[PDB]
Amino acid sequence: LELGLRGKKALVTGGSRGVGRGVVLALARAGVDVFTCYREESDASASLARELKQLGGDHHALRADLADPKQIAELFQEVGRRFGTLDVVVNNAGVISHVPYAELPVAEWQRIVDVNLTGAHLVIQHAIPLLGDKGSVISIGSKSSEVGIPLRAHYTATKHALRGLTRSLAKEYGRSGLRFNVLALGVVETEELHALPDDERAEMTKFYSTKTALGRLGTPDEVAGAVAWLASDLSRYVTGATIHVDGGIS
Amino acid sequence: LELGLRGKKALVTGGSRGVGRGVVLALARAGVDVFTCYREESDASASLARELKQLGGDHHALRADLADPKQIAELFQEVGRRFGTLDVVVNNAGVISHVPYAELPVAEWQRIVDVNLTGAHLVIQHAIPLLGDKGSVISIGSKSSEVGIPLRAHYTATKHALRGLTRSLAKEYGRSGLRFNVLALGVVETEELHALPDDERAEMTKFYSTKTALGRLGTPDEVAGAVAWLASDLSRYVTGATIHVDGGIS
Amino acid sequence: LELGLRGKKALVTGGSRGVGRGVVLALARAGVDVFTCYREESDASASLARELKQLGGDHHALRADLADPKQIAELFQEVGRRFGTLDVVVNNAGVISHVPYAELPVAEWQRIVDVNLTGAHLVIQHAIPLLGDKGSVISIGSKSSEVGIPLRAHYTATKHALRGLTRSLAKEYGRSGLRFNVLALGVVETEELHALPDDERAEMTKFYSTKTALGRLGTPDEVAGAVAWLASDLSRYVTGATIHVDGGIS
Amino acid sequence: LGLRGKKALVTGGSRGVGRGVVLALARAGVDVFTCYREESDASASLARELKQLGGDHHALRADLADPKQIAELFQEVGRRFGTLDVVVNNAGVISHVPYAELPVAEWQRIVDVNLTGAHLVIQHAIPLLGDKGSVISIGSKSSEVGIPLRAHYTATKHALRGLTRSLAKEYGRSGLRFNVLALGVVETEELHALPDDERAEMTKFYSTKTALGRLGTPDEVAGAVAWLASDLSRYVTGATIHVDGGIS
Ligand SMILES: NC(=O)C1=CN([C@@H]2O[C@H](COP(=O)(O)OP(=O)(O)OC[C@H]3O[C@@H](n4cnc5c(N)ncnc54)[C@H](OP(=O)(O)O)[C@@H]3O)[C@@H](O)[C@H]2O)C=CC1
Ligand SMILES: NC(=O)C1=CN([C@@H]2O[C@H](COP(=O)(O)OP(=O)(O)OC[C@H]3O[C@@H](n4cnc5c(N)ncnc54)[C@H](OP(=O)(O)O)[C@@H]3O)[C@@H](O)[C@H]2O)C=CC1
Ligand SMILES: NC(=O)C1=CN([C@@H]2O[C@H](COP(=O)(O)OP(=O)(O)OC[C@H]3O[C@@H](n4cnc5c(N)ncnc54)[C@H](OP(=O)(O)O)[C@@H]3O)[C@@H](O)[C@H]2O)C=CC1
Ligand SMILES: NC(=O)C1=CN([C@@H]2O[C@H](COP(=O)(O)OP(=O)(O)OC[C@H]3O[C@@H](n4cnc5c(N)ncnc54)[C@H](OP(=O)(O)O)[C@@H]3O)[C@@H](O)[C@H]2O)C=CC1
Repeated sequence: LELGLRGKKALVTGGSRGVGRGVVLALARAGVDVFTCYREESDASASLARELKQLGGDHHALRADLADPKQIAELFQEVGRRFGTLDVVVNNAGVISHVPYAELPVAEWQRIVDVNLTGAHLVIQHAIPLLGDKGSVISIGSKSSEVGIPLRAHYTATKHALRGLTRSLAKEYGRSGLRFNVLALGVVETEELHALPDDERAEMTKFYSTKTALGRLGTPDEVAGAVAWLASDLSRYVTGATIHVDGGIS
Repeated sequence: LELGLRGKKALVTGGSRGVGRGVVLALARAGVDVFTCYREESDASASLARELKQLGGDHHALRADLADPKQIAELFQEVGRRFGTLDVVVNNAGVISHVPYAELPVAEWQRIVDVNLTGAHLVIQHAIPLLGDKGSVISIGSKSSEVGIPLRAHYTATKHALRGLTRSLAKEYGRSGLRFNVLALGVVETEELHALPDDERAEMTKFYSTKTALGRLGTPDEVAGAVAWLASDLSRYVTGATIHVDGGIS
Repeated sequence: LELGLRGKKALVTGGSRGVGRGVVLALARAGVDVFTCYREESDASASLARELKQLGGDHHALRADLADPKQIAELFQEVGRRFGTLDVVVNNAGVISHVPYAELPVAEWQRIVDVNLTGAHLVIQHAIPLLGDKGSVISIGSKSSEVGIPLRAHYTATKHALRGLTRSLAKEYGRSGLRFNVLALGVVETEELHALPDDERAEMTKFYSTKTALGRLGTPDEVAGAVAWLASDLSRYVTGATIHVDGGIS
Repeated sequence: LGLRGKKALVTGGSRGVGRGVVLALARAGVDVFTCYREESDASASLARELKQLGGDHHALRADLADPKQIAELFQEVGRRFGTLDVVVNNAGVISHVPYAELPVAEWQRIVDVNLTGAHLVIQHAIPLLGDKGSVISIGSKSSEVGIPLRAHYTATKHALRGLTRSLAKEYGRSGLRFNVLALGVVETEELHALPDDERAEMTKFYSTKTALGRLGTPDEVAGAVAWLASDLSRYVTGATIHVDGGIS
């Protein structure tokens, strides 16, 4: 009963902020070699590279717009050279916006589809040759895609699509040693929430807290505990599953 | 009471063959004015066109590739012209292919997403103004997106995305009197199966029958029974739901 | 096309109040012969009886405590003697209470299990011979058994148990012509909602109304629209399903 | 994972899934209390490996169909452990009976053990879990699928999810988490005691339905129990975790 992660190689999309950042740092502290990407150079990406260097291990953070297939194929050329193999993939990169559905432009629909759904598919497709004969693929889904949220049907559409992708991939590749699962998250504190001043903050927090069974929002490190279990052989009979990490929300 | 469908106006995408043909014809015979579409001109679209005008009522069948956003806008100006209003929309048009996932070309991924997911989204977005203050939107999903099927991860991804779209649209427009639901179909005999030689047809017929509770495959008219119910005021408190019409299949 | 319920024979448990009363009256006014039961005589049982005898058809309302298996057997001696056959069964009788779980007496747990689960099972088992070779069994479930409600875990346990019973019965009897489904209800207006002082008619109606997509509570007649569909041949390919009639709640 | 030193109760630990979970938790340094219905080779040999491992483990008889014996079981758990960190509702029974021929007493036995027994175990365990604790009930993927001749079994296994969801809502702010592990098909002694012929056929039959091409083992179940027992899952409650090899 040991996670046994030290020495594994992971790819985590969207590691500069939020959930992806916490997963990257927690996997790295546990001795996983982490490859991550981000869309745009920023102080968050720069501080990310700084912590990865501060820690021991063979970590890499490259810019790659998942809306762009050329940049995804380039990311994986770098992954194939620096790592050569993979044990874990975490599809975490995603975008959201609130547009009244009737006003949602076709281009904003297309962007959210390109990043959240087509981006995840291309990442997985490029990762399959690197995963070899054994590997664990983890996609970050959303509890909200079962509940429904006004002004985000495009987001809930893409997040729910990940579950159907995952279920079929679990069937197609299970006998080859690849496992595919979804983590359905509740509401997780991120820097964008702590960048809000107290009023439009301690009002979101209690609005969502009452919705939960635990009475609090999640953190990126709690998500990482579940990623760690799915990365490990303690979950070797788990595939095609949607694991809720949501505090029992609604 | 009664279905009370007579005189309503419905739009059914992909009405020339298979499930959609069954739904169009059954709704027409019940006195619903049906507007349908199809991708290319064919013997099926021609024969469908003849049958609808020989039936009573004001029906229309137009060519429109849902992979093309401009043809959807065109289709809907023709709908707003000829009908002026809608009571029912049925997103039935869909495509499928069986490709090893590692070999799935990006353009084919994009084709199945363009038709099954983005096309459905554009049809609903264009329909909302025409549905007004009461309306019923029905999207055709699939039991298989919960089960997983090898070589169709792109198909089960798009079909599962329809449920996530539907749930949020139901929350968003529910107080406007608009309802959104998904019909998750099992296996339905279509022309494409009675056109295979005797028993590769009977072999898959038995293969799929053994998985059902009922011991048989579904028919397009059985789907029509569920569309009829969702179009009707007998389902006026039903929204955001996935209704299985699948014979109890696994 | 049409529902075709005229002439069918139905059994509806718990028909004197609320959802059950609404289903009994709607089926009776549709020309179905309705046999119903209730636990004690009240203003409600008497008005139901009077209200039935004023409608065409052969209807019966008898008392039977579903917690007592001997009274269930007795009930079905009466159904066999007055009806001889059944086309439709609706397991609607159910009880609920709000008790802190640590304080829940063993006997109160036993009560709601005996009525909501063991009672429904015995009703179905007695009904199977009377349903013959064609028949539709409909059990009343609850959306809340997916959500969770404090002080009602015994209730949600039994309501969720009905889905598991139904799924297996659909597999076991589908090839014999019997269909089994659950209707999962949201919050429905009943007499018990109308008997509170407006001290909470309503805070409660706003509290539950805001959780729905439609912005209102359900009514018993809206439930009857779904019962009507499931009793009908329009749903002949629907079995083993959980049908949500909940206004898109949570 | 940080499991060493915790105290756990696992019902039905003498055979099958429960035995694997008991032994795996014990070998991780968890003090394990378990129970079983009949004294047998399995319970005696179980007691011999638990004393060979060291640690403070206990195996008592308690028929979970009898509320009195559940009370007595929790008297002894309260006295030897004083508190609990983990509860695993694992004890369960099944039978394959044509539904029309199912005797009321057999319906009642399946309900008493699989649903009411689990409820009583949880209700008695809540005082002992105190301010922090993790409750895990063993459910079944088959209760979503439906299986002929066992509707009574799938009824009770599905009931556990409705119970769990409400208990998670009720007790989450008190520090208690409630989750369900829905199992697929798991290899037990029960299957390896069948002749090569019928066993080979059953193995192929269920394997074809899984994504992984094999049946599960009790140790694979224990890996999920271990995660739900640990603070790595401290934001997981009210969830149904499938440990089923992707079975249909
Ligand atoms: N409560 C929550 O936060 C919930 C989150 N989720 C999901 O978790 C995941 C991460 O959530 P969260 O941390 O809150 O999101 P954030 O907005 O905080 O960060 C998202 C990360 O994804 C990267 N990203 C966005 N677009 C791209 C792109 N085209 N290419 C490469 N990287 C990109 C970002 O990089 P960059 O800095 O360059 O912009 C960023 O690092 C998402 O998939 C989300 O849907 C699920 C339900 C609830
Ligand atoms: N067993 C089954 O039948 C299953 C079906 N479904 C779903 O049912 C729906 C219809 O299924 P089915 O009848 O089997 O499919 P069919 O192959 O029989 O074709 C259905 C219709 O969709 C039209 N279509 C395809 N692409 C387009 C497009 N770009 N624009 C407009 N119309 C298009 C087709 O037009 P054209 O004739 O011009 O090619 C045709 O009229 C699909 O959405 C499917 O996912 C769900 C589960 C199982
Ligand atoms: N209304 C809602 O918001 C919800 C409804 N449901 C379910 O719908 C069904 C309808 O319940 P509802 O109308 O709301 O509640 P009510 O209390 O208003 O009516 C319940 C009926 O059950 C009758 N009955 C017959 N035998 C028994 C027996 N042994 N024990 C108890 N009742 C018996 C009762 O008769 P008597 O008059 O003698 O008491 C009564 O008529 C229930 O099963 C409920 O769980 C599910 C979720 C939400
Ligand atoms: N493929 C599988 O094995 C699956 C198993 N499950 C669930 O896993 C759990 C155990 O399954 P499995 O290992 O296969 O079954 P087993 O028969 O192998 O073991 C059952 C264990 O529970 C004990 N037990 C049964 N009834 C009682 C009772 N009244 N009181 C105390 N102990 C009792 C038994 O004790 P005793 O030795 O005295 O009989 C035994 O130790 C069950 O909950 C089952 O529903 C779920 C899905 C699939």
